[PDB]
Amino acid sequence: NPQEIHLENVTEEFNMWKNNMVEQMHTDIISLWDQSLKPCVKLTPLCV
Amino acid sequence: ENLWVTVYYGVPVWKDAETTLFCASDNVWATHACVPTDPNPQEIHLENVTEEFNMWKNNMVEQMHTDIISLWDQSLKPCVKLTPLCVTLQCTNVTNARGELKNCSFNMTTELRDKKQKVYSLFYRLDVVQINKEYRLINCNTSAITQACPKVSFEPIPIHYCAPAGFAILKCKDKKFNGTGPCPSVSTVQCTHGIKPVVSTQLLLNGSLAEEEVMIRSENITNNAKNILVQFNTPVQINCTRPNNNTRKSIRIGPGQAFYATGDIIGDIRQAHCNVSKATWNETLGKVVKQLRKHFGNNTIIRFANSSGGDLEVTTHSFNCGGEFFYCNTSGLFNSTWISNDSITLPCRIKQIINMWQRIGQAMYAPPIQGVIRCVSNITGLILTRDNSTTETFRPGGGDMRDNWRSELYKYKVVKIEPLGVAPTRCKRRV
Amino acid sequence: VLTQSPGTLSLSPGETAIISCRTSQYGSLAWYQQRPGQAPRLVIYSGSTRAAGIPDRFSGSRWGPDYNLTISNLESGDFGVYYCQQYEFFGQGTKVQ
Amino acid sequence: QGQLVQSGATTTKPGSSVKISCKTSGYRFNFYHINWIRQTAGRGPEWMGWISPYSGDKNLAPAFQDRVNMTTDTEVPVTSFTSTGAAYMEIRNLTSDDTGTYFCAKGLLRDGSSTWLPYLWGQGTLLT
Amino acid sequence: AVFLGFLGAAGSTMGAASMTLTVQARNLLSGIVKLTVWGIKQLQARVLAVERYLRDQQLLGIWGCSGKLICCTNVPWNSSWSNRNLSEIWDNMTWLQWDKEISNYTQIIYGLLEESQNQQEKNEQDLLAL
Amino acid sequence: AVFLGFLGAAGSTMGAASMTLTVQARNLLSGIVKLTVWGIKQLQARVLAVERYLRDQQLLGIWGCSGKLICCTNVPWNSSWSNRNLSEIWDNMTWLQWDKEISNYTQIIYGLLEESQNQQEKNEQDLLAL
Amino acid sequence: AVFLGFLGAAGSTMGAASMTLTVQARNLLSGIVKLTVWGIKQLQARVLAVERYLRDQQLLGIWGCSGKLICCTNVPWNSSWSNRNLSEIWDNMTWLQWDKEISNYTQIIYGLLEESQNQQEKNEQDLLAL
Ligand SMILES: *[C@@H]1O[C@H](CO)[C@@H](O[C@@H]2O[C@H](CO)[C@@H](O[C@@H]3O[C@H](CO[C@H]4O[C@H](CO)[C@@H](O)[C@H](O[C@H]5O[C@H](CO)[C@@H](O)[C@H](O)[C@@H]5O)[C@@H]4O)[C@@H](O)[C@H](O[C@H]4O[C@H](CO)[C@@H](O)[C@H](O)[C@@H]4O)[C@@H]3O)[C@H](O)[C@H]2NC(C)=O)[C@H](O)[C@H]1NC(C)=O
Ligand SMILES: *[C@@H]1O[C@H](CO)[C@@H](O[C@@H]2O[C@H](CO)[C@@H](O[C@@H]3O[C@H](CO[C@H]4O[C@H](CO)[C@@H](O)[C@H](O)[C@@H]4O)[C@@H](O)[C@H](O[C@H]4O[C@H](CO)[C@@H](O)[C@H](O)[C@@H]4O)[C@@H]3O)[C@H](O)[C@H]2NC(C)=O)[C@H](O)[C@H]1NC(C)=O
Ligand SMILES: *[C@@H]1O[C@H](CO)[C@@H](O[C@@H]2O[C@H](CO)[C@@H](O[C@@H]3O[C@H](CO[C@H]4O[C@H](CO)[C@@H](O)[C@H](O)[C@@H]4O)[C@@H](O)[C@H](O)[C@@H]3O)[C@H](O)[C@H]2NC(C)=O)[C@H](O)[C@H]1NC(C)=O
Ligand SMILES: *[C@@H]1O[C@H](CO)[C@@H](O[C@@H]2O[C@H](CO)[C@@H](O)[C@H](O)[C@H]2NC(C)=O)[C@H](O)[C@H]1NC(C)=O
Ligand SMILES: *[C@@H]1O[C@H](CO)[C@@H](O[C@@H]2O[C@H](CO)[C@@H](O)[C@H](O)[C@H]2NC(C)=O)[C@H](O)[C@H]1NC(C)=O
Ligand SMILES: *[C@@H]1O[C@H](CO)[C@@H](O[C@@H]2O[C@H](CO)[C@@H](O)[C@H](O)[C@H]2NC(C)=O)[C@H](O)[C@H]1NC(C)=O
Ligand SMILES: *[C@@H]1O[C@H](CO)[C@@H](O[C@@H]2O[C@H](CO)[C@@H](O)[C@H](O)[C@H]2NC(C)=O)[C@H](O)[C@H]1NC(C)=O
Ligand SMILES: *[C@@H]1O[C@H](CO)[C@@H](O[C@@H]2O[C@H](CO)[C@@H](O)[C@H](O)[C@H]2NC(C)=O)[C@H](O)[C@H]1NC(C)=O
Ligand SMILES: *[C@@H]1O[C@H](CO)[C@@H](O[C@@H]2O[C@H](CO)[C@@H](O)[C@H](O)[C@H]2NC(C)=O)[C@H](O)[C@H]1NC(C)=O
Ligand SMILES: *[C@@H]1O[C@H](CO)[C@@H](O)[C@H](O)[C@H]1NC(C)=O
Ligand SMILES: *[C@@H]1O[C@H](CO)[C@@H](O)[C@H](O)[C@H]1NC(C)=O
Ligand SMILES: *[C@@H]1O[C@H](CO)[C@@H](O)[C@H](O)[C@H]1NC(C)=O
Ligand SMILES: *[C@@H]1O[C@H](CO)[C@@H](O)[C@H](O)[C@H]1NC(C)=O
Ligand SMILES: *[C@@H]1O[C@H](CO)[C@@H](O)[C@H](O)[C@H]1NC(C)=O
Ligand SMILES: *[C@@H]1O[C@H](CO)[C@@H](O)[C@H](O)[C@H]1NC(C)=O
Ligand SMILES: *[C@@H]1O[C@H](CO)[C@@H](O)[C@H](O)[C@H]1NC(C)=O
Ligand SMILES: *[C@@H]1O[C@H](CO)[C@@H](O)[C@H](O)[C@H]1NC(C)=O
Ligand SMILES: *[C@@H]1O[C@H](CO)[C@@H](O)[C@H](O)[C@H]1NC(C)=O
Repeated sequence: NPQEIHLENVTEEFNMWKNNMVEQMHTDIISLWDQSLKPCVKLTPLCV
Repeated sequence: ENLWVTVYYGVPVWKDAETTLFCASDNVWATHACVPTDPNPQEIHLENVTEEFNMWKNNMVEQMHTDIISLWDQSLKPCVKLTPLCVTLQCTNVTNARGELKNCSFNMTTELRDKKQKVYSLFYRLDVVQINKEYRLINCNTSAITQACPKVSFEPIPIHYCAPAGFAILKCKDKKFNGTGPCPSVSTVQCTHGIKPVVSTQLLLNGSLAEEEVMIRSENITNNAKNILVQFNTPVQINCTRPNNNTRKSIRIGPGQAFYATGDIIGDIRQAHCNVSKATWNETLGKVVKQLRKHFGNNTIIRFANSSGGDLEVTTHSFNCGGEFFYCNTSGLFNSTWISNDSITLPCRIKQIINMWQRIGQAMYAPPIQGVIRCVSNITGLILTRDNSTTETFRPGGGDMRDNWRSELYKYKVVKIEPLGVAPTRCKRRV
Repeated sequence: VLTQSPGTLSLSPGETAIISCRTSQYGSLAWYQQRPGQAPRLVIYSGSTRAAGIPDRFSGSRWGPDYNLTISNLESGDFGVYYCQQYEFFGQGTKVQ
Repeated sequence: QGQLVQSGATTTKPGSSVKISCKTSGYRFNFYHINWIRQTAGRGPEWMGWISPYSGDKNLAPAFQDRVNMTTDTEVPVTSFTSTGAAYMEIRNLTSDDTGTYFCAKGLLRDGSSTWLPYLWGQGTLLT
Repeated sequence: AVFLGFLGAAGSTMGAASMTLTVQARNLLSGIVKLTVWGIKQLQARVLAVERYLRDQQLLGIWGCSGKLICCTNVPWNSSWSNRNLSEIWDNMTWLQWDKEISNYTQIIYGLLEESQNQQEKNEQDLLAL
Repeated sequence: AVFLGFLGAAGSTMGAASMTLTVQARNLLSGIVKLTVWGIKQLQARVLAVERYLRDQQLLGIWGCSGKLICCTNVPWNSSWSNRNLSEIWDNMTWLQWDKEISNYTQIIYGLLEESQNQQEKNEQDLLAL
Repeated sequence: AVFLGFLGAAGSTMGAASMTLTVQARNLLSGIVKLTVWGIKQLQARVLAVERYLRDQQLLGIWGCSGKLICCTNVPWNSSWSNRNLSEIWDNMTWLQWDKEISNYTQIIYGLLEESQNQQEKNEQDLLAL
């Protein structure tokens, strides 16, 4: 049940370029990439 | 009479306790990760308050000493491991005439697992040992070795220790307060002052001076097996330098593994050393022998000598200068028998393979600092050790490391607040 | 700085051996027992505290700079030389036999 | 809940001055006033004056304001609530009329309407 | 009044320190301002702060003192706890000296306050049953 | 009384179990006594303890029952919730049997208690506006 | 009434938004429903939730408003804070417009409410001393 409440009579100032959710997510994907490759095989002997 | 109990919430009463203190800042110590120090450091004076302190039972020094050790191991995790460097070294003397730092070459791995390379580097003799000329790194038959990341800072940053909510730190504004006893003038702080975690030995460096007169501590001064902590009131200036102009060579030893070696010495080859003002050190050694008579007698002789033996980290003044670990012979500083323009120069050595603290398990390779090294510091403290009648000799010591932070955390003490007080008064509730 | 007396104590299994030891400084004085051939054995430490495995016959008392050690009942094994100790100094000994 | 030992029974002659001490123990010396009372042979008891070991403030009777020298040191704290202080006493124009037993006295409370009332007395010092 | 500050009256009389309670009532919880050393150690300290605080609020709630800085109750003062006069307490010894003398009986009092509250809302439960 | 202990009256009547509430009011938060297995798992349990506790205090606060162990309100007992007599409840079934019969309507009652409190401080807001 | 929802009256008058307080009083703490990315980041958010909430309950407690949604006090309205009429506030500007005009003086008011409570239980302390 995704609750969405309408804020009647409300005006808010936005700015997608100062937005921090994109700065946090962009690090939450980078921190997810490094987190998922830790137990995976290192191909260091392939450098031959 | 008509006295019933009444509950009071928020009363000034505390108890001795030890909790997990957190750090605040304004490098290896990761001071960027501490909470930003508040620009307004609130200090509240506890009038009419007397509290019993003891810098030797103090737990902030036991917690910090582990918070630095846990910071050292935490910072060397992503740094390159110099395990392939444990290979047979072919060393010669660096051309001169004493043959100290060597010139070693070895078959080293490359980025390709099937190619080798004959690269060379300079190593101080303190980092190598022979086989039967052939050498090898000193740590190979003991432990692995991790090279320090050349992007972390070896610089002591003012670290502030703070107590959590519900707890408190008790200061002690007594300007002649020896370590133990009851501090008559007590105040409370949310955080300690800027603690600089300067790893030192024998001579405490860049510490906090003492007001009024120079006091000495030690828990029981008559127990010879207790390190005496003397704390100067005026700073004796000490200058140190490694005059050699060094070079750093990056050696690719794998996919992303780059060992930084000492290429060659540009220009002159000289000797690393330190300087102190003999006049300032003579009057300061006079200030220390002053307070030493108040514990041993107004007629007894006080003798100063150098170390009596042990490891390299204790027999010499060991510290950090620009990023390299000196080991300064302090025999020229402790050589005076006291009774009733100048410049003293100490011969210092340099090591790159150190274990630090004293742990047996891991050694660190400090990559060489490029350029000429010189640092200016104040020595503010001293860690002495006396040796059967009425003449007491004193020698420098540096057995335990936590005596360093203890020389800065003697003014503090952790207490927990219990704001629940029950007291009687002629008061009852209705029906 | 340690004066231990007496130097010899001739007693029989059943008596009480009391050995004193005057000290100039004040500290945590202790006592030791050395049977012939064996190594010394800690008896009393910190003045009056009894060591582990020591019978309750052994007891120590203190009054000022004078420290005393008394055995409530001597046996054939309690016969030896006793030493007092403060810091690193020891007494000359008191061989009971 | 502590003692307030004084000096001995020093006997001098008129015109001179006599020093009387009062060494405290077993209580916070800076938390209670130190009163001085005497009982001479010629009158009964007479209140001389008190002094605050904390505020350093003095208040003495007009019959002794131009004679009494009254000072205190600073306590040597033993524990959080125990200390060891000292209170001194001296007179100026001495006569045989001031012959009597003198004692110090620790104040009653730390607040209220009886903060200085002589509660814990000394032992006594015989004058000339 | 004089803004002595946080714990400013720790060495003052219990009557003077009892009039400045909202000063130590604020800084008992302070406030607001991710994997490293202090990071895990800070979160461990932030949790302990609210636990010790809620214990003192939970204890105050089950005594009927929830919201009170000075709270009067029904439990009479047992002379075995402290047979001292009212003037030799509030105008003499400090709250630090008081806690040492009551450290023994402080657990018995905490139980007397709990049932004194349960046998008060239970009485009021019958008082409103009509 | 008999100190039955924590949850001692779980099988007893609702009238007997209602007189021993401060027993389960203490041990709902217990108390006080760094990276390993149980270390992270202990801190996860210490946080969950105060969250479930503050929810029951937040719900009690918005009902006007903040600080009460037994709290009387304005919402009348709807017969659709439980058309049982007062004697066949408090001197018969236990609190465990009661929660199963009210498990359905327990959400409607929680909303009736909230507005019954907001339309009480709002009435008192006008009651003190003069 | 109309169930506008959470923050439904953020653009409505302060008189209309003041009658729907228990709506934002529930969802301020939400509720209940181990080492990875979001795992550590979720626990960091769960702790911050109860800290900001207890600060608003601690502040309400030391004001005598513990348990109140609308709380009347003793501090008189200083004209320097806002010299506006009562009708041009509660039937005009919103709670968002109100907080911007009071953002300055909001710290002075928080101190006036604290001592106004301590000098009320202290007066009542003497009121029950007989
Ligand atoms: C730390 O601990 C110390 C020691 O306990 C505390 O000092 C004591 O404080 C209490 C209460 O504050 C004092 O009791 C009061 O005594 C006054 C008497 O003072 C009057 O007379 C003095 C001599 O004539 C005079 O010096 C005073 O004048 C001012 O100037 C001095 C200059 O030094 C200044 O320092 C003073 O502060 C004065 O402001 C003054 O005229 C007495 O008047 C009081 O009675 C009034 O108040 C009580 C309630 O408190 C009331 O019941 C009475 O009816 C009356 O209205 C009160 O008895 C005590 O004398 C202090 N000294 C001791 C005990 O040795 C100190 O306060 C603590 N500080 C902290 C921060 O904890
Ligand atoms: C630690 O030890 C290492 C050895 O492992 C030293 O490194 C060597 O240093 C020597 C100098 O001391 C180097 O030798 C010099 O090499 C120069 C390079 O020229 C080479 O390549 C050209 C092709 O372009 C060839 O034609 C030439 O023959 C060389 O093979 C030479 O130009 C130098 O010549 C100098 O000496 C001769 C003979 O005396 C003179 O006639 C010349 O005019 C000139 O002055 C010289 O031969 C050697 O290359 C280095 N080896 C490596 C691998 O780098 C370190 O210096 C040493 N470090 C310290 C601190 O001691
Ligand atoms: C005791 O405290 C001393 C001062 O607090 C420490 O001295 C510091 O030592 C470090 C490293 O040894 C120095 O850092 C160096 O910085 C210089 C460049 O600095 C110069 O240029 C800047 C301009 O950016 C200018 O602001 C400076 O004043 C200098 O003129 C470089 O060579 C390196 O990058 C190196 O990092 C500090 O500069 C120096 N501080 C001072 C005040 O001299 C000393 O190391 C401490 N001792 C111990 C044992 O920790
Ligand atoms: C570097 O120089 C030193 C000093 O001359 C050399 O030390 C000599 O080592 C030999 C070993 O074969 C000894 O027999 C000599 O007695 C040593 N001399 C001194 C003065 O101690 C050292 O061998 C040199 N190292 C290299 C690699 O050449
Ligand atoms: C070494 O010497 C002195 C120690 O007192 C420090 O220089 C003084 O520092 C104080 C405090 O900041 C200043 O008020 C003085 O003005 C300074 N004196 C001069 C001549 O500048 C110096 O910072 C110390 N260095 C350390 C401790 O690293
Ligand atoms: C130490 O040696 C380095 C080089 O080994 C010197 O760096 C040179 O500095 C000059 C400026 O005077 C530059 O023009 C050169 O390009 C630099 N050389 C390199 C290789 O970078 C440095 O000056 C020397 N310093 C001292 C004190 O001897
Ligand atoms: C340590 O080094 C410092 C800095 O070089 C020396 O301070 C200088 O002293 C000279 C002589 O008095 C002055 O002319 C300079 O102005 C000082 N430098 C600064 C930056 O103030 C200090 O004398 C040296 N001390 C020792 C013992 O070698
Ligand atoms: C530190 O310096 C002192 C002298 O300043 C060195 O003392 C030498 O000791 C050896 C014996 O160990 C003697 O044979 C020398 O005559 C001494 N030299 C002097 C000048 O007295 C000491 O060896 C140095 N420390 C180290 C580790 O080398
Ligand atoms: C060294 O430790 C001893 C033992 O704790 C201290 O001896 C005590 O000293 C105090 C102060 O004079 C006396 O009241 C005790 O009776 C002593 N106890 C014993 C067992 O001797 C000694 O004071 C300490 N050294 C110094 C210099 O204070
Ligand atoms: C490298 O290996 C070769 C193998 O033939 C050997 O001759 C040479 O001495 C090695 N290099 C060093 C520096 O030992
Ligand atoms: C510190 O001072 C106290 C009393 O002033 C004294 O008992 C103690 O022995 C002193 N500390 C040392 C190490 O002498
Ligand atoms: C200490 O001094 C003596 C005498 O000069 C010397 O023999 C010894 O080597 C010195 N030790 C150190 C570690 O400097
Ligand atoms: C005081 O406490 C004791 C137990 O410590 C109890 O037996 C006694 O009945 C109590 N008396 C009063 C008057 O509360
Ligand atoms: C509290 O109990 C201990 C038990 O050892 C006792 O020594 C102490 O005197 C008691 N407290 C009081 C105030 O009697
Ligand atoms: C009882 O609840 C029902 C909804 O379940 C409602 O329609 C009815 O009005 C309620 N009656 C009373 C008397 O509360
Ligand atoms: C609650 O609702 C369920 C829906 O399946 C129903 O079976 C049950 O009987 C209801 N409870 C009561 C007490 O009627
Ligand atoms: C209003 O506030 C000011 C400080 O901003 C203060 O000086 C003044 O006394 C206050 N007046 C009233 C009536 O509250
Ligand atoms: C609050 O203070 C700021 C300070 O820059 C000021 O500009 C602003 O006008 C003040 N607020 C009000 C409502 O006056």
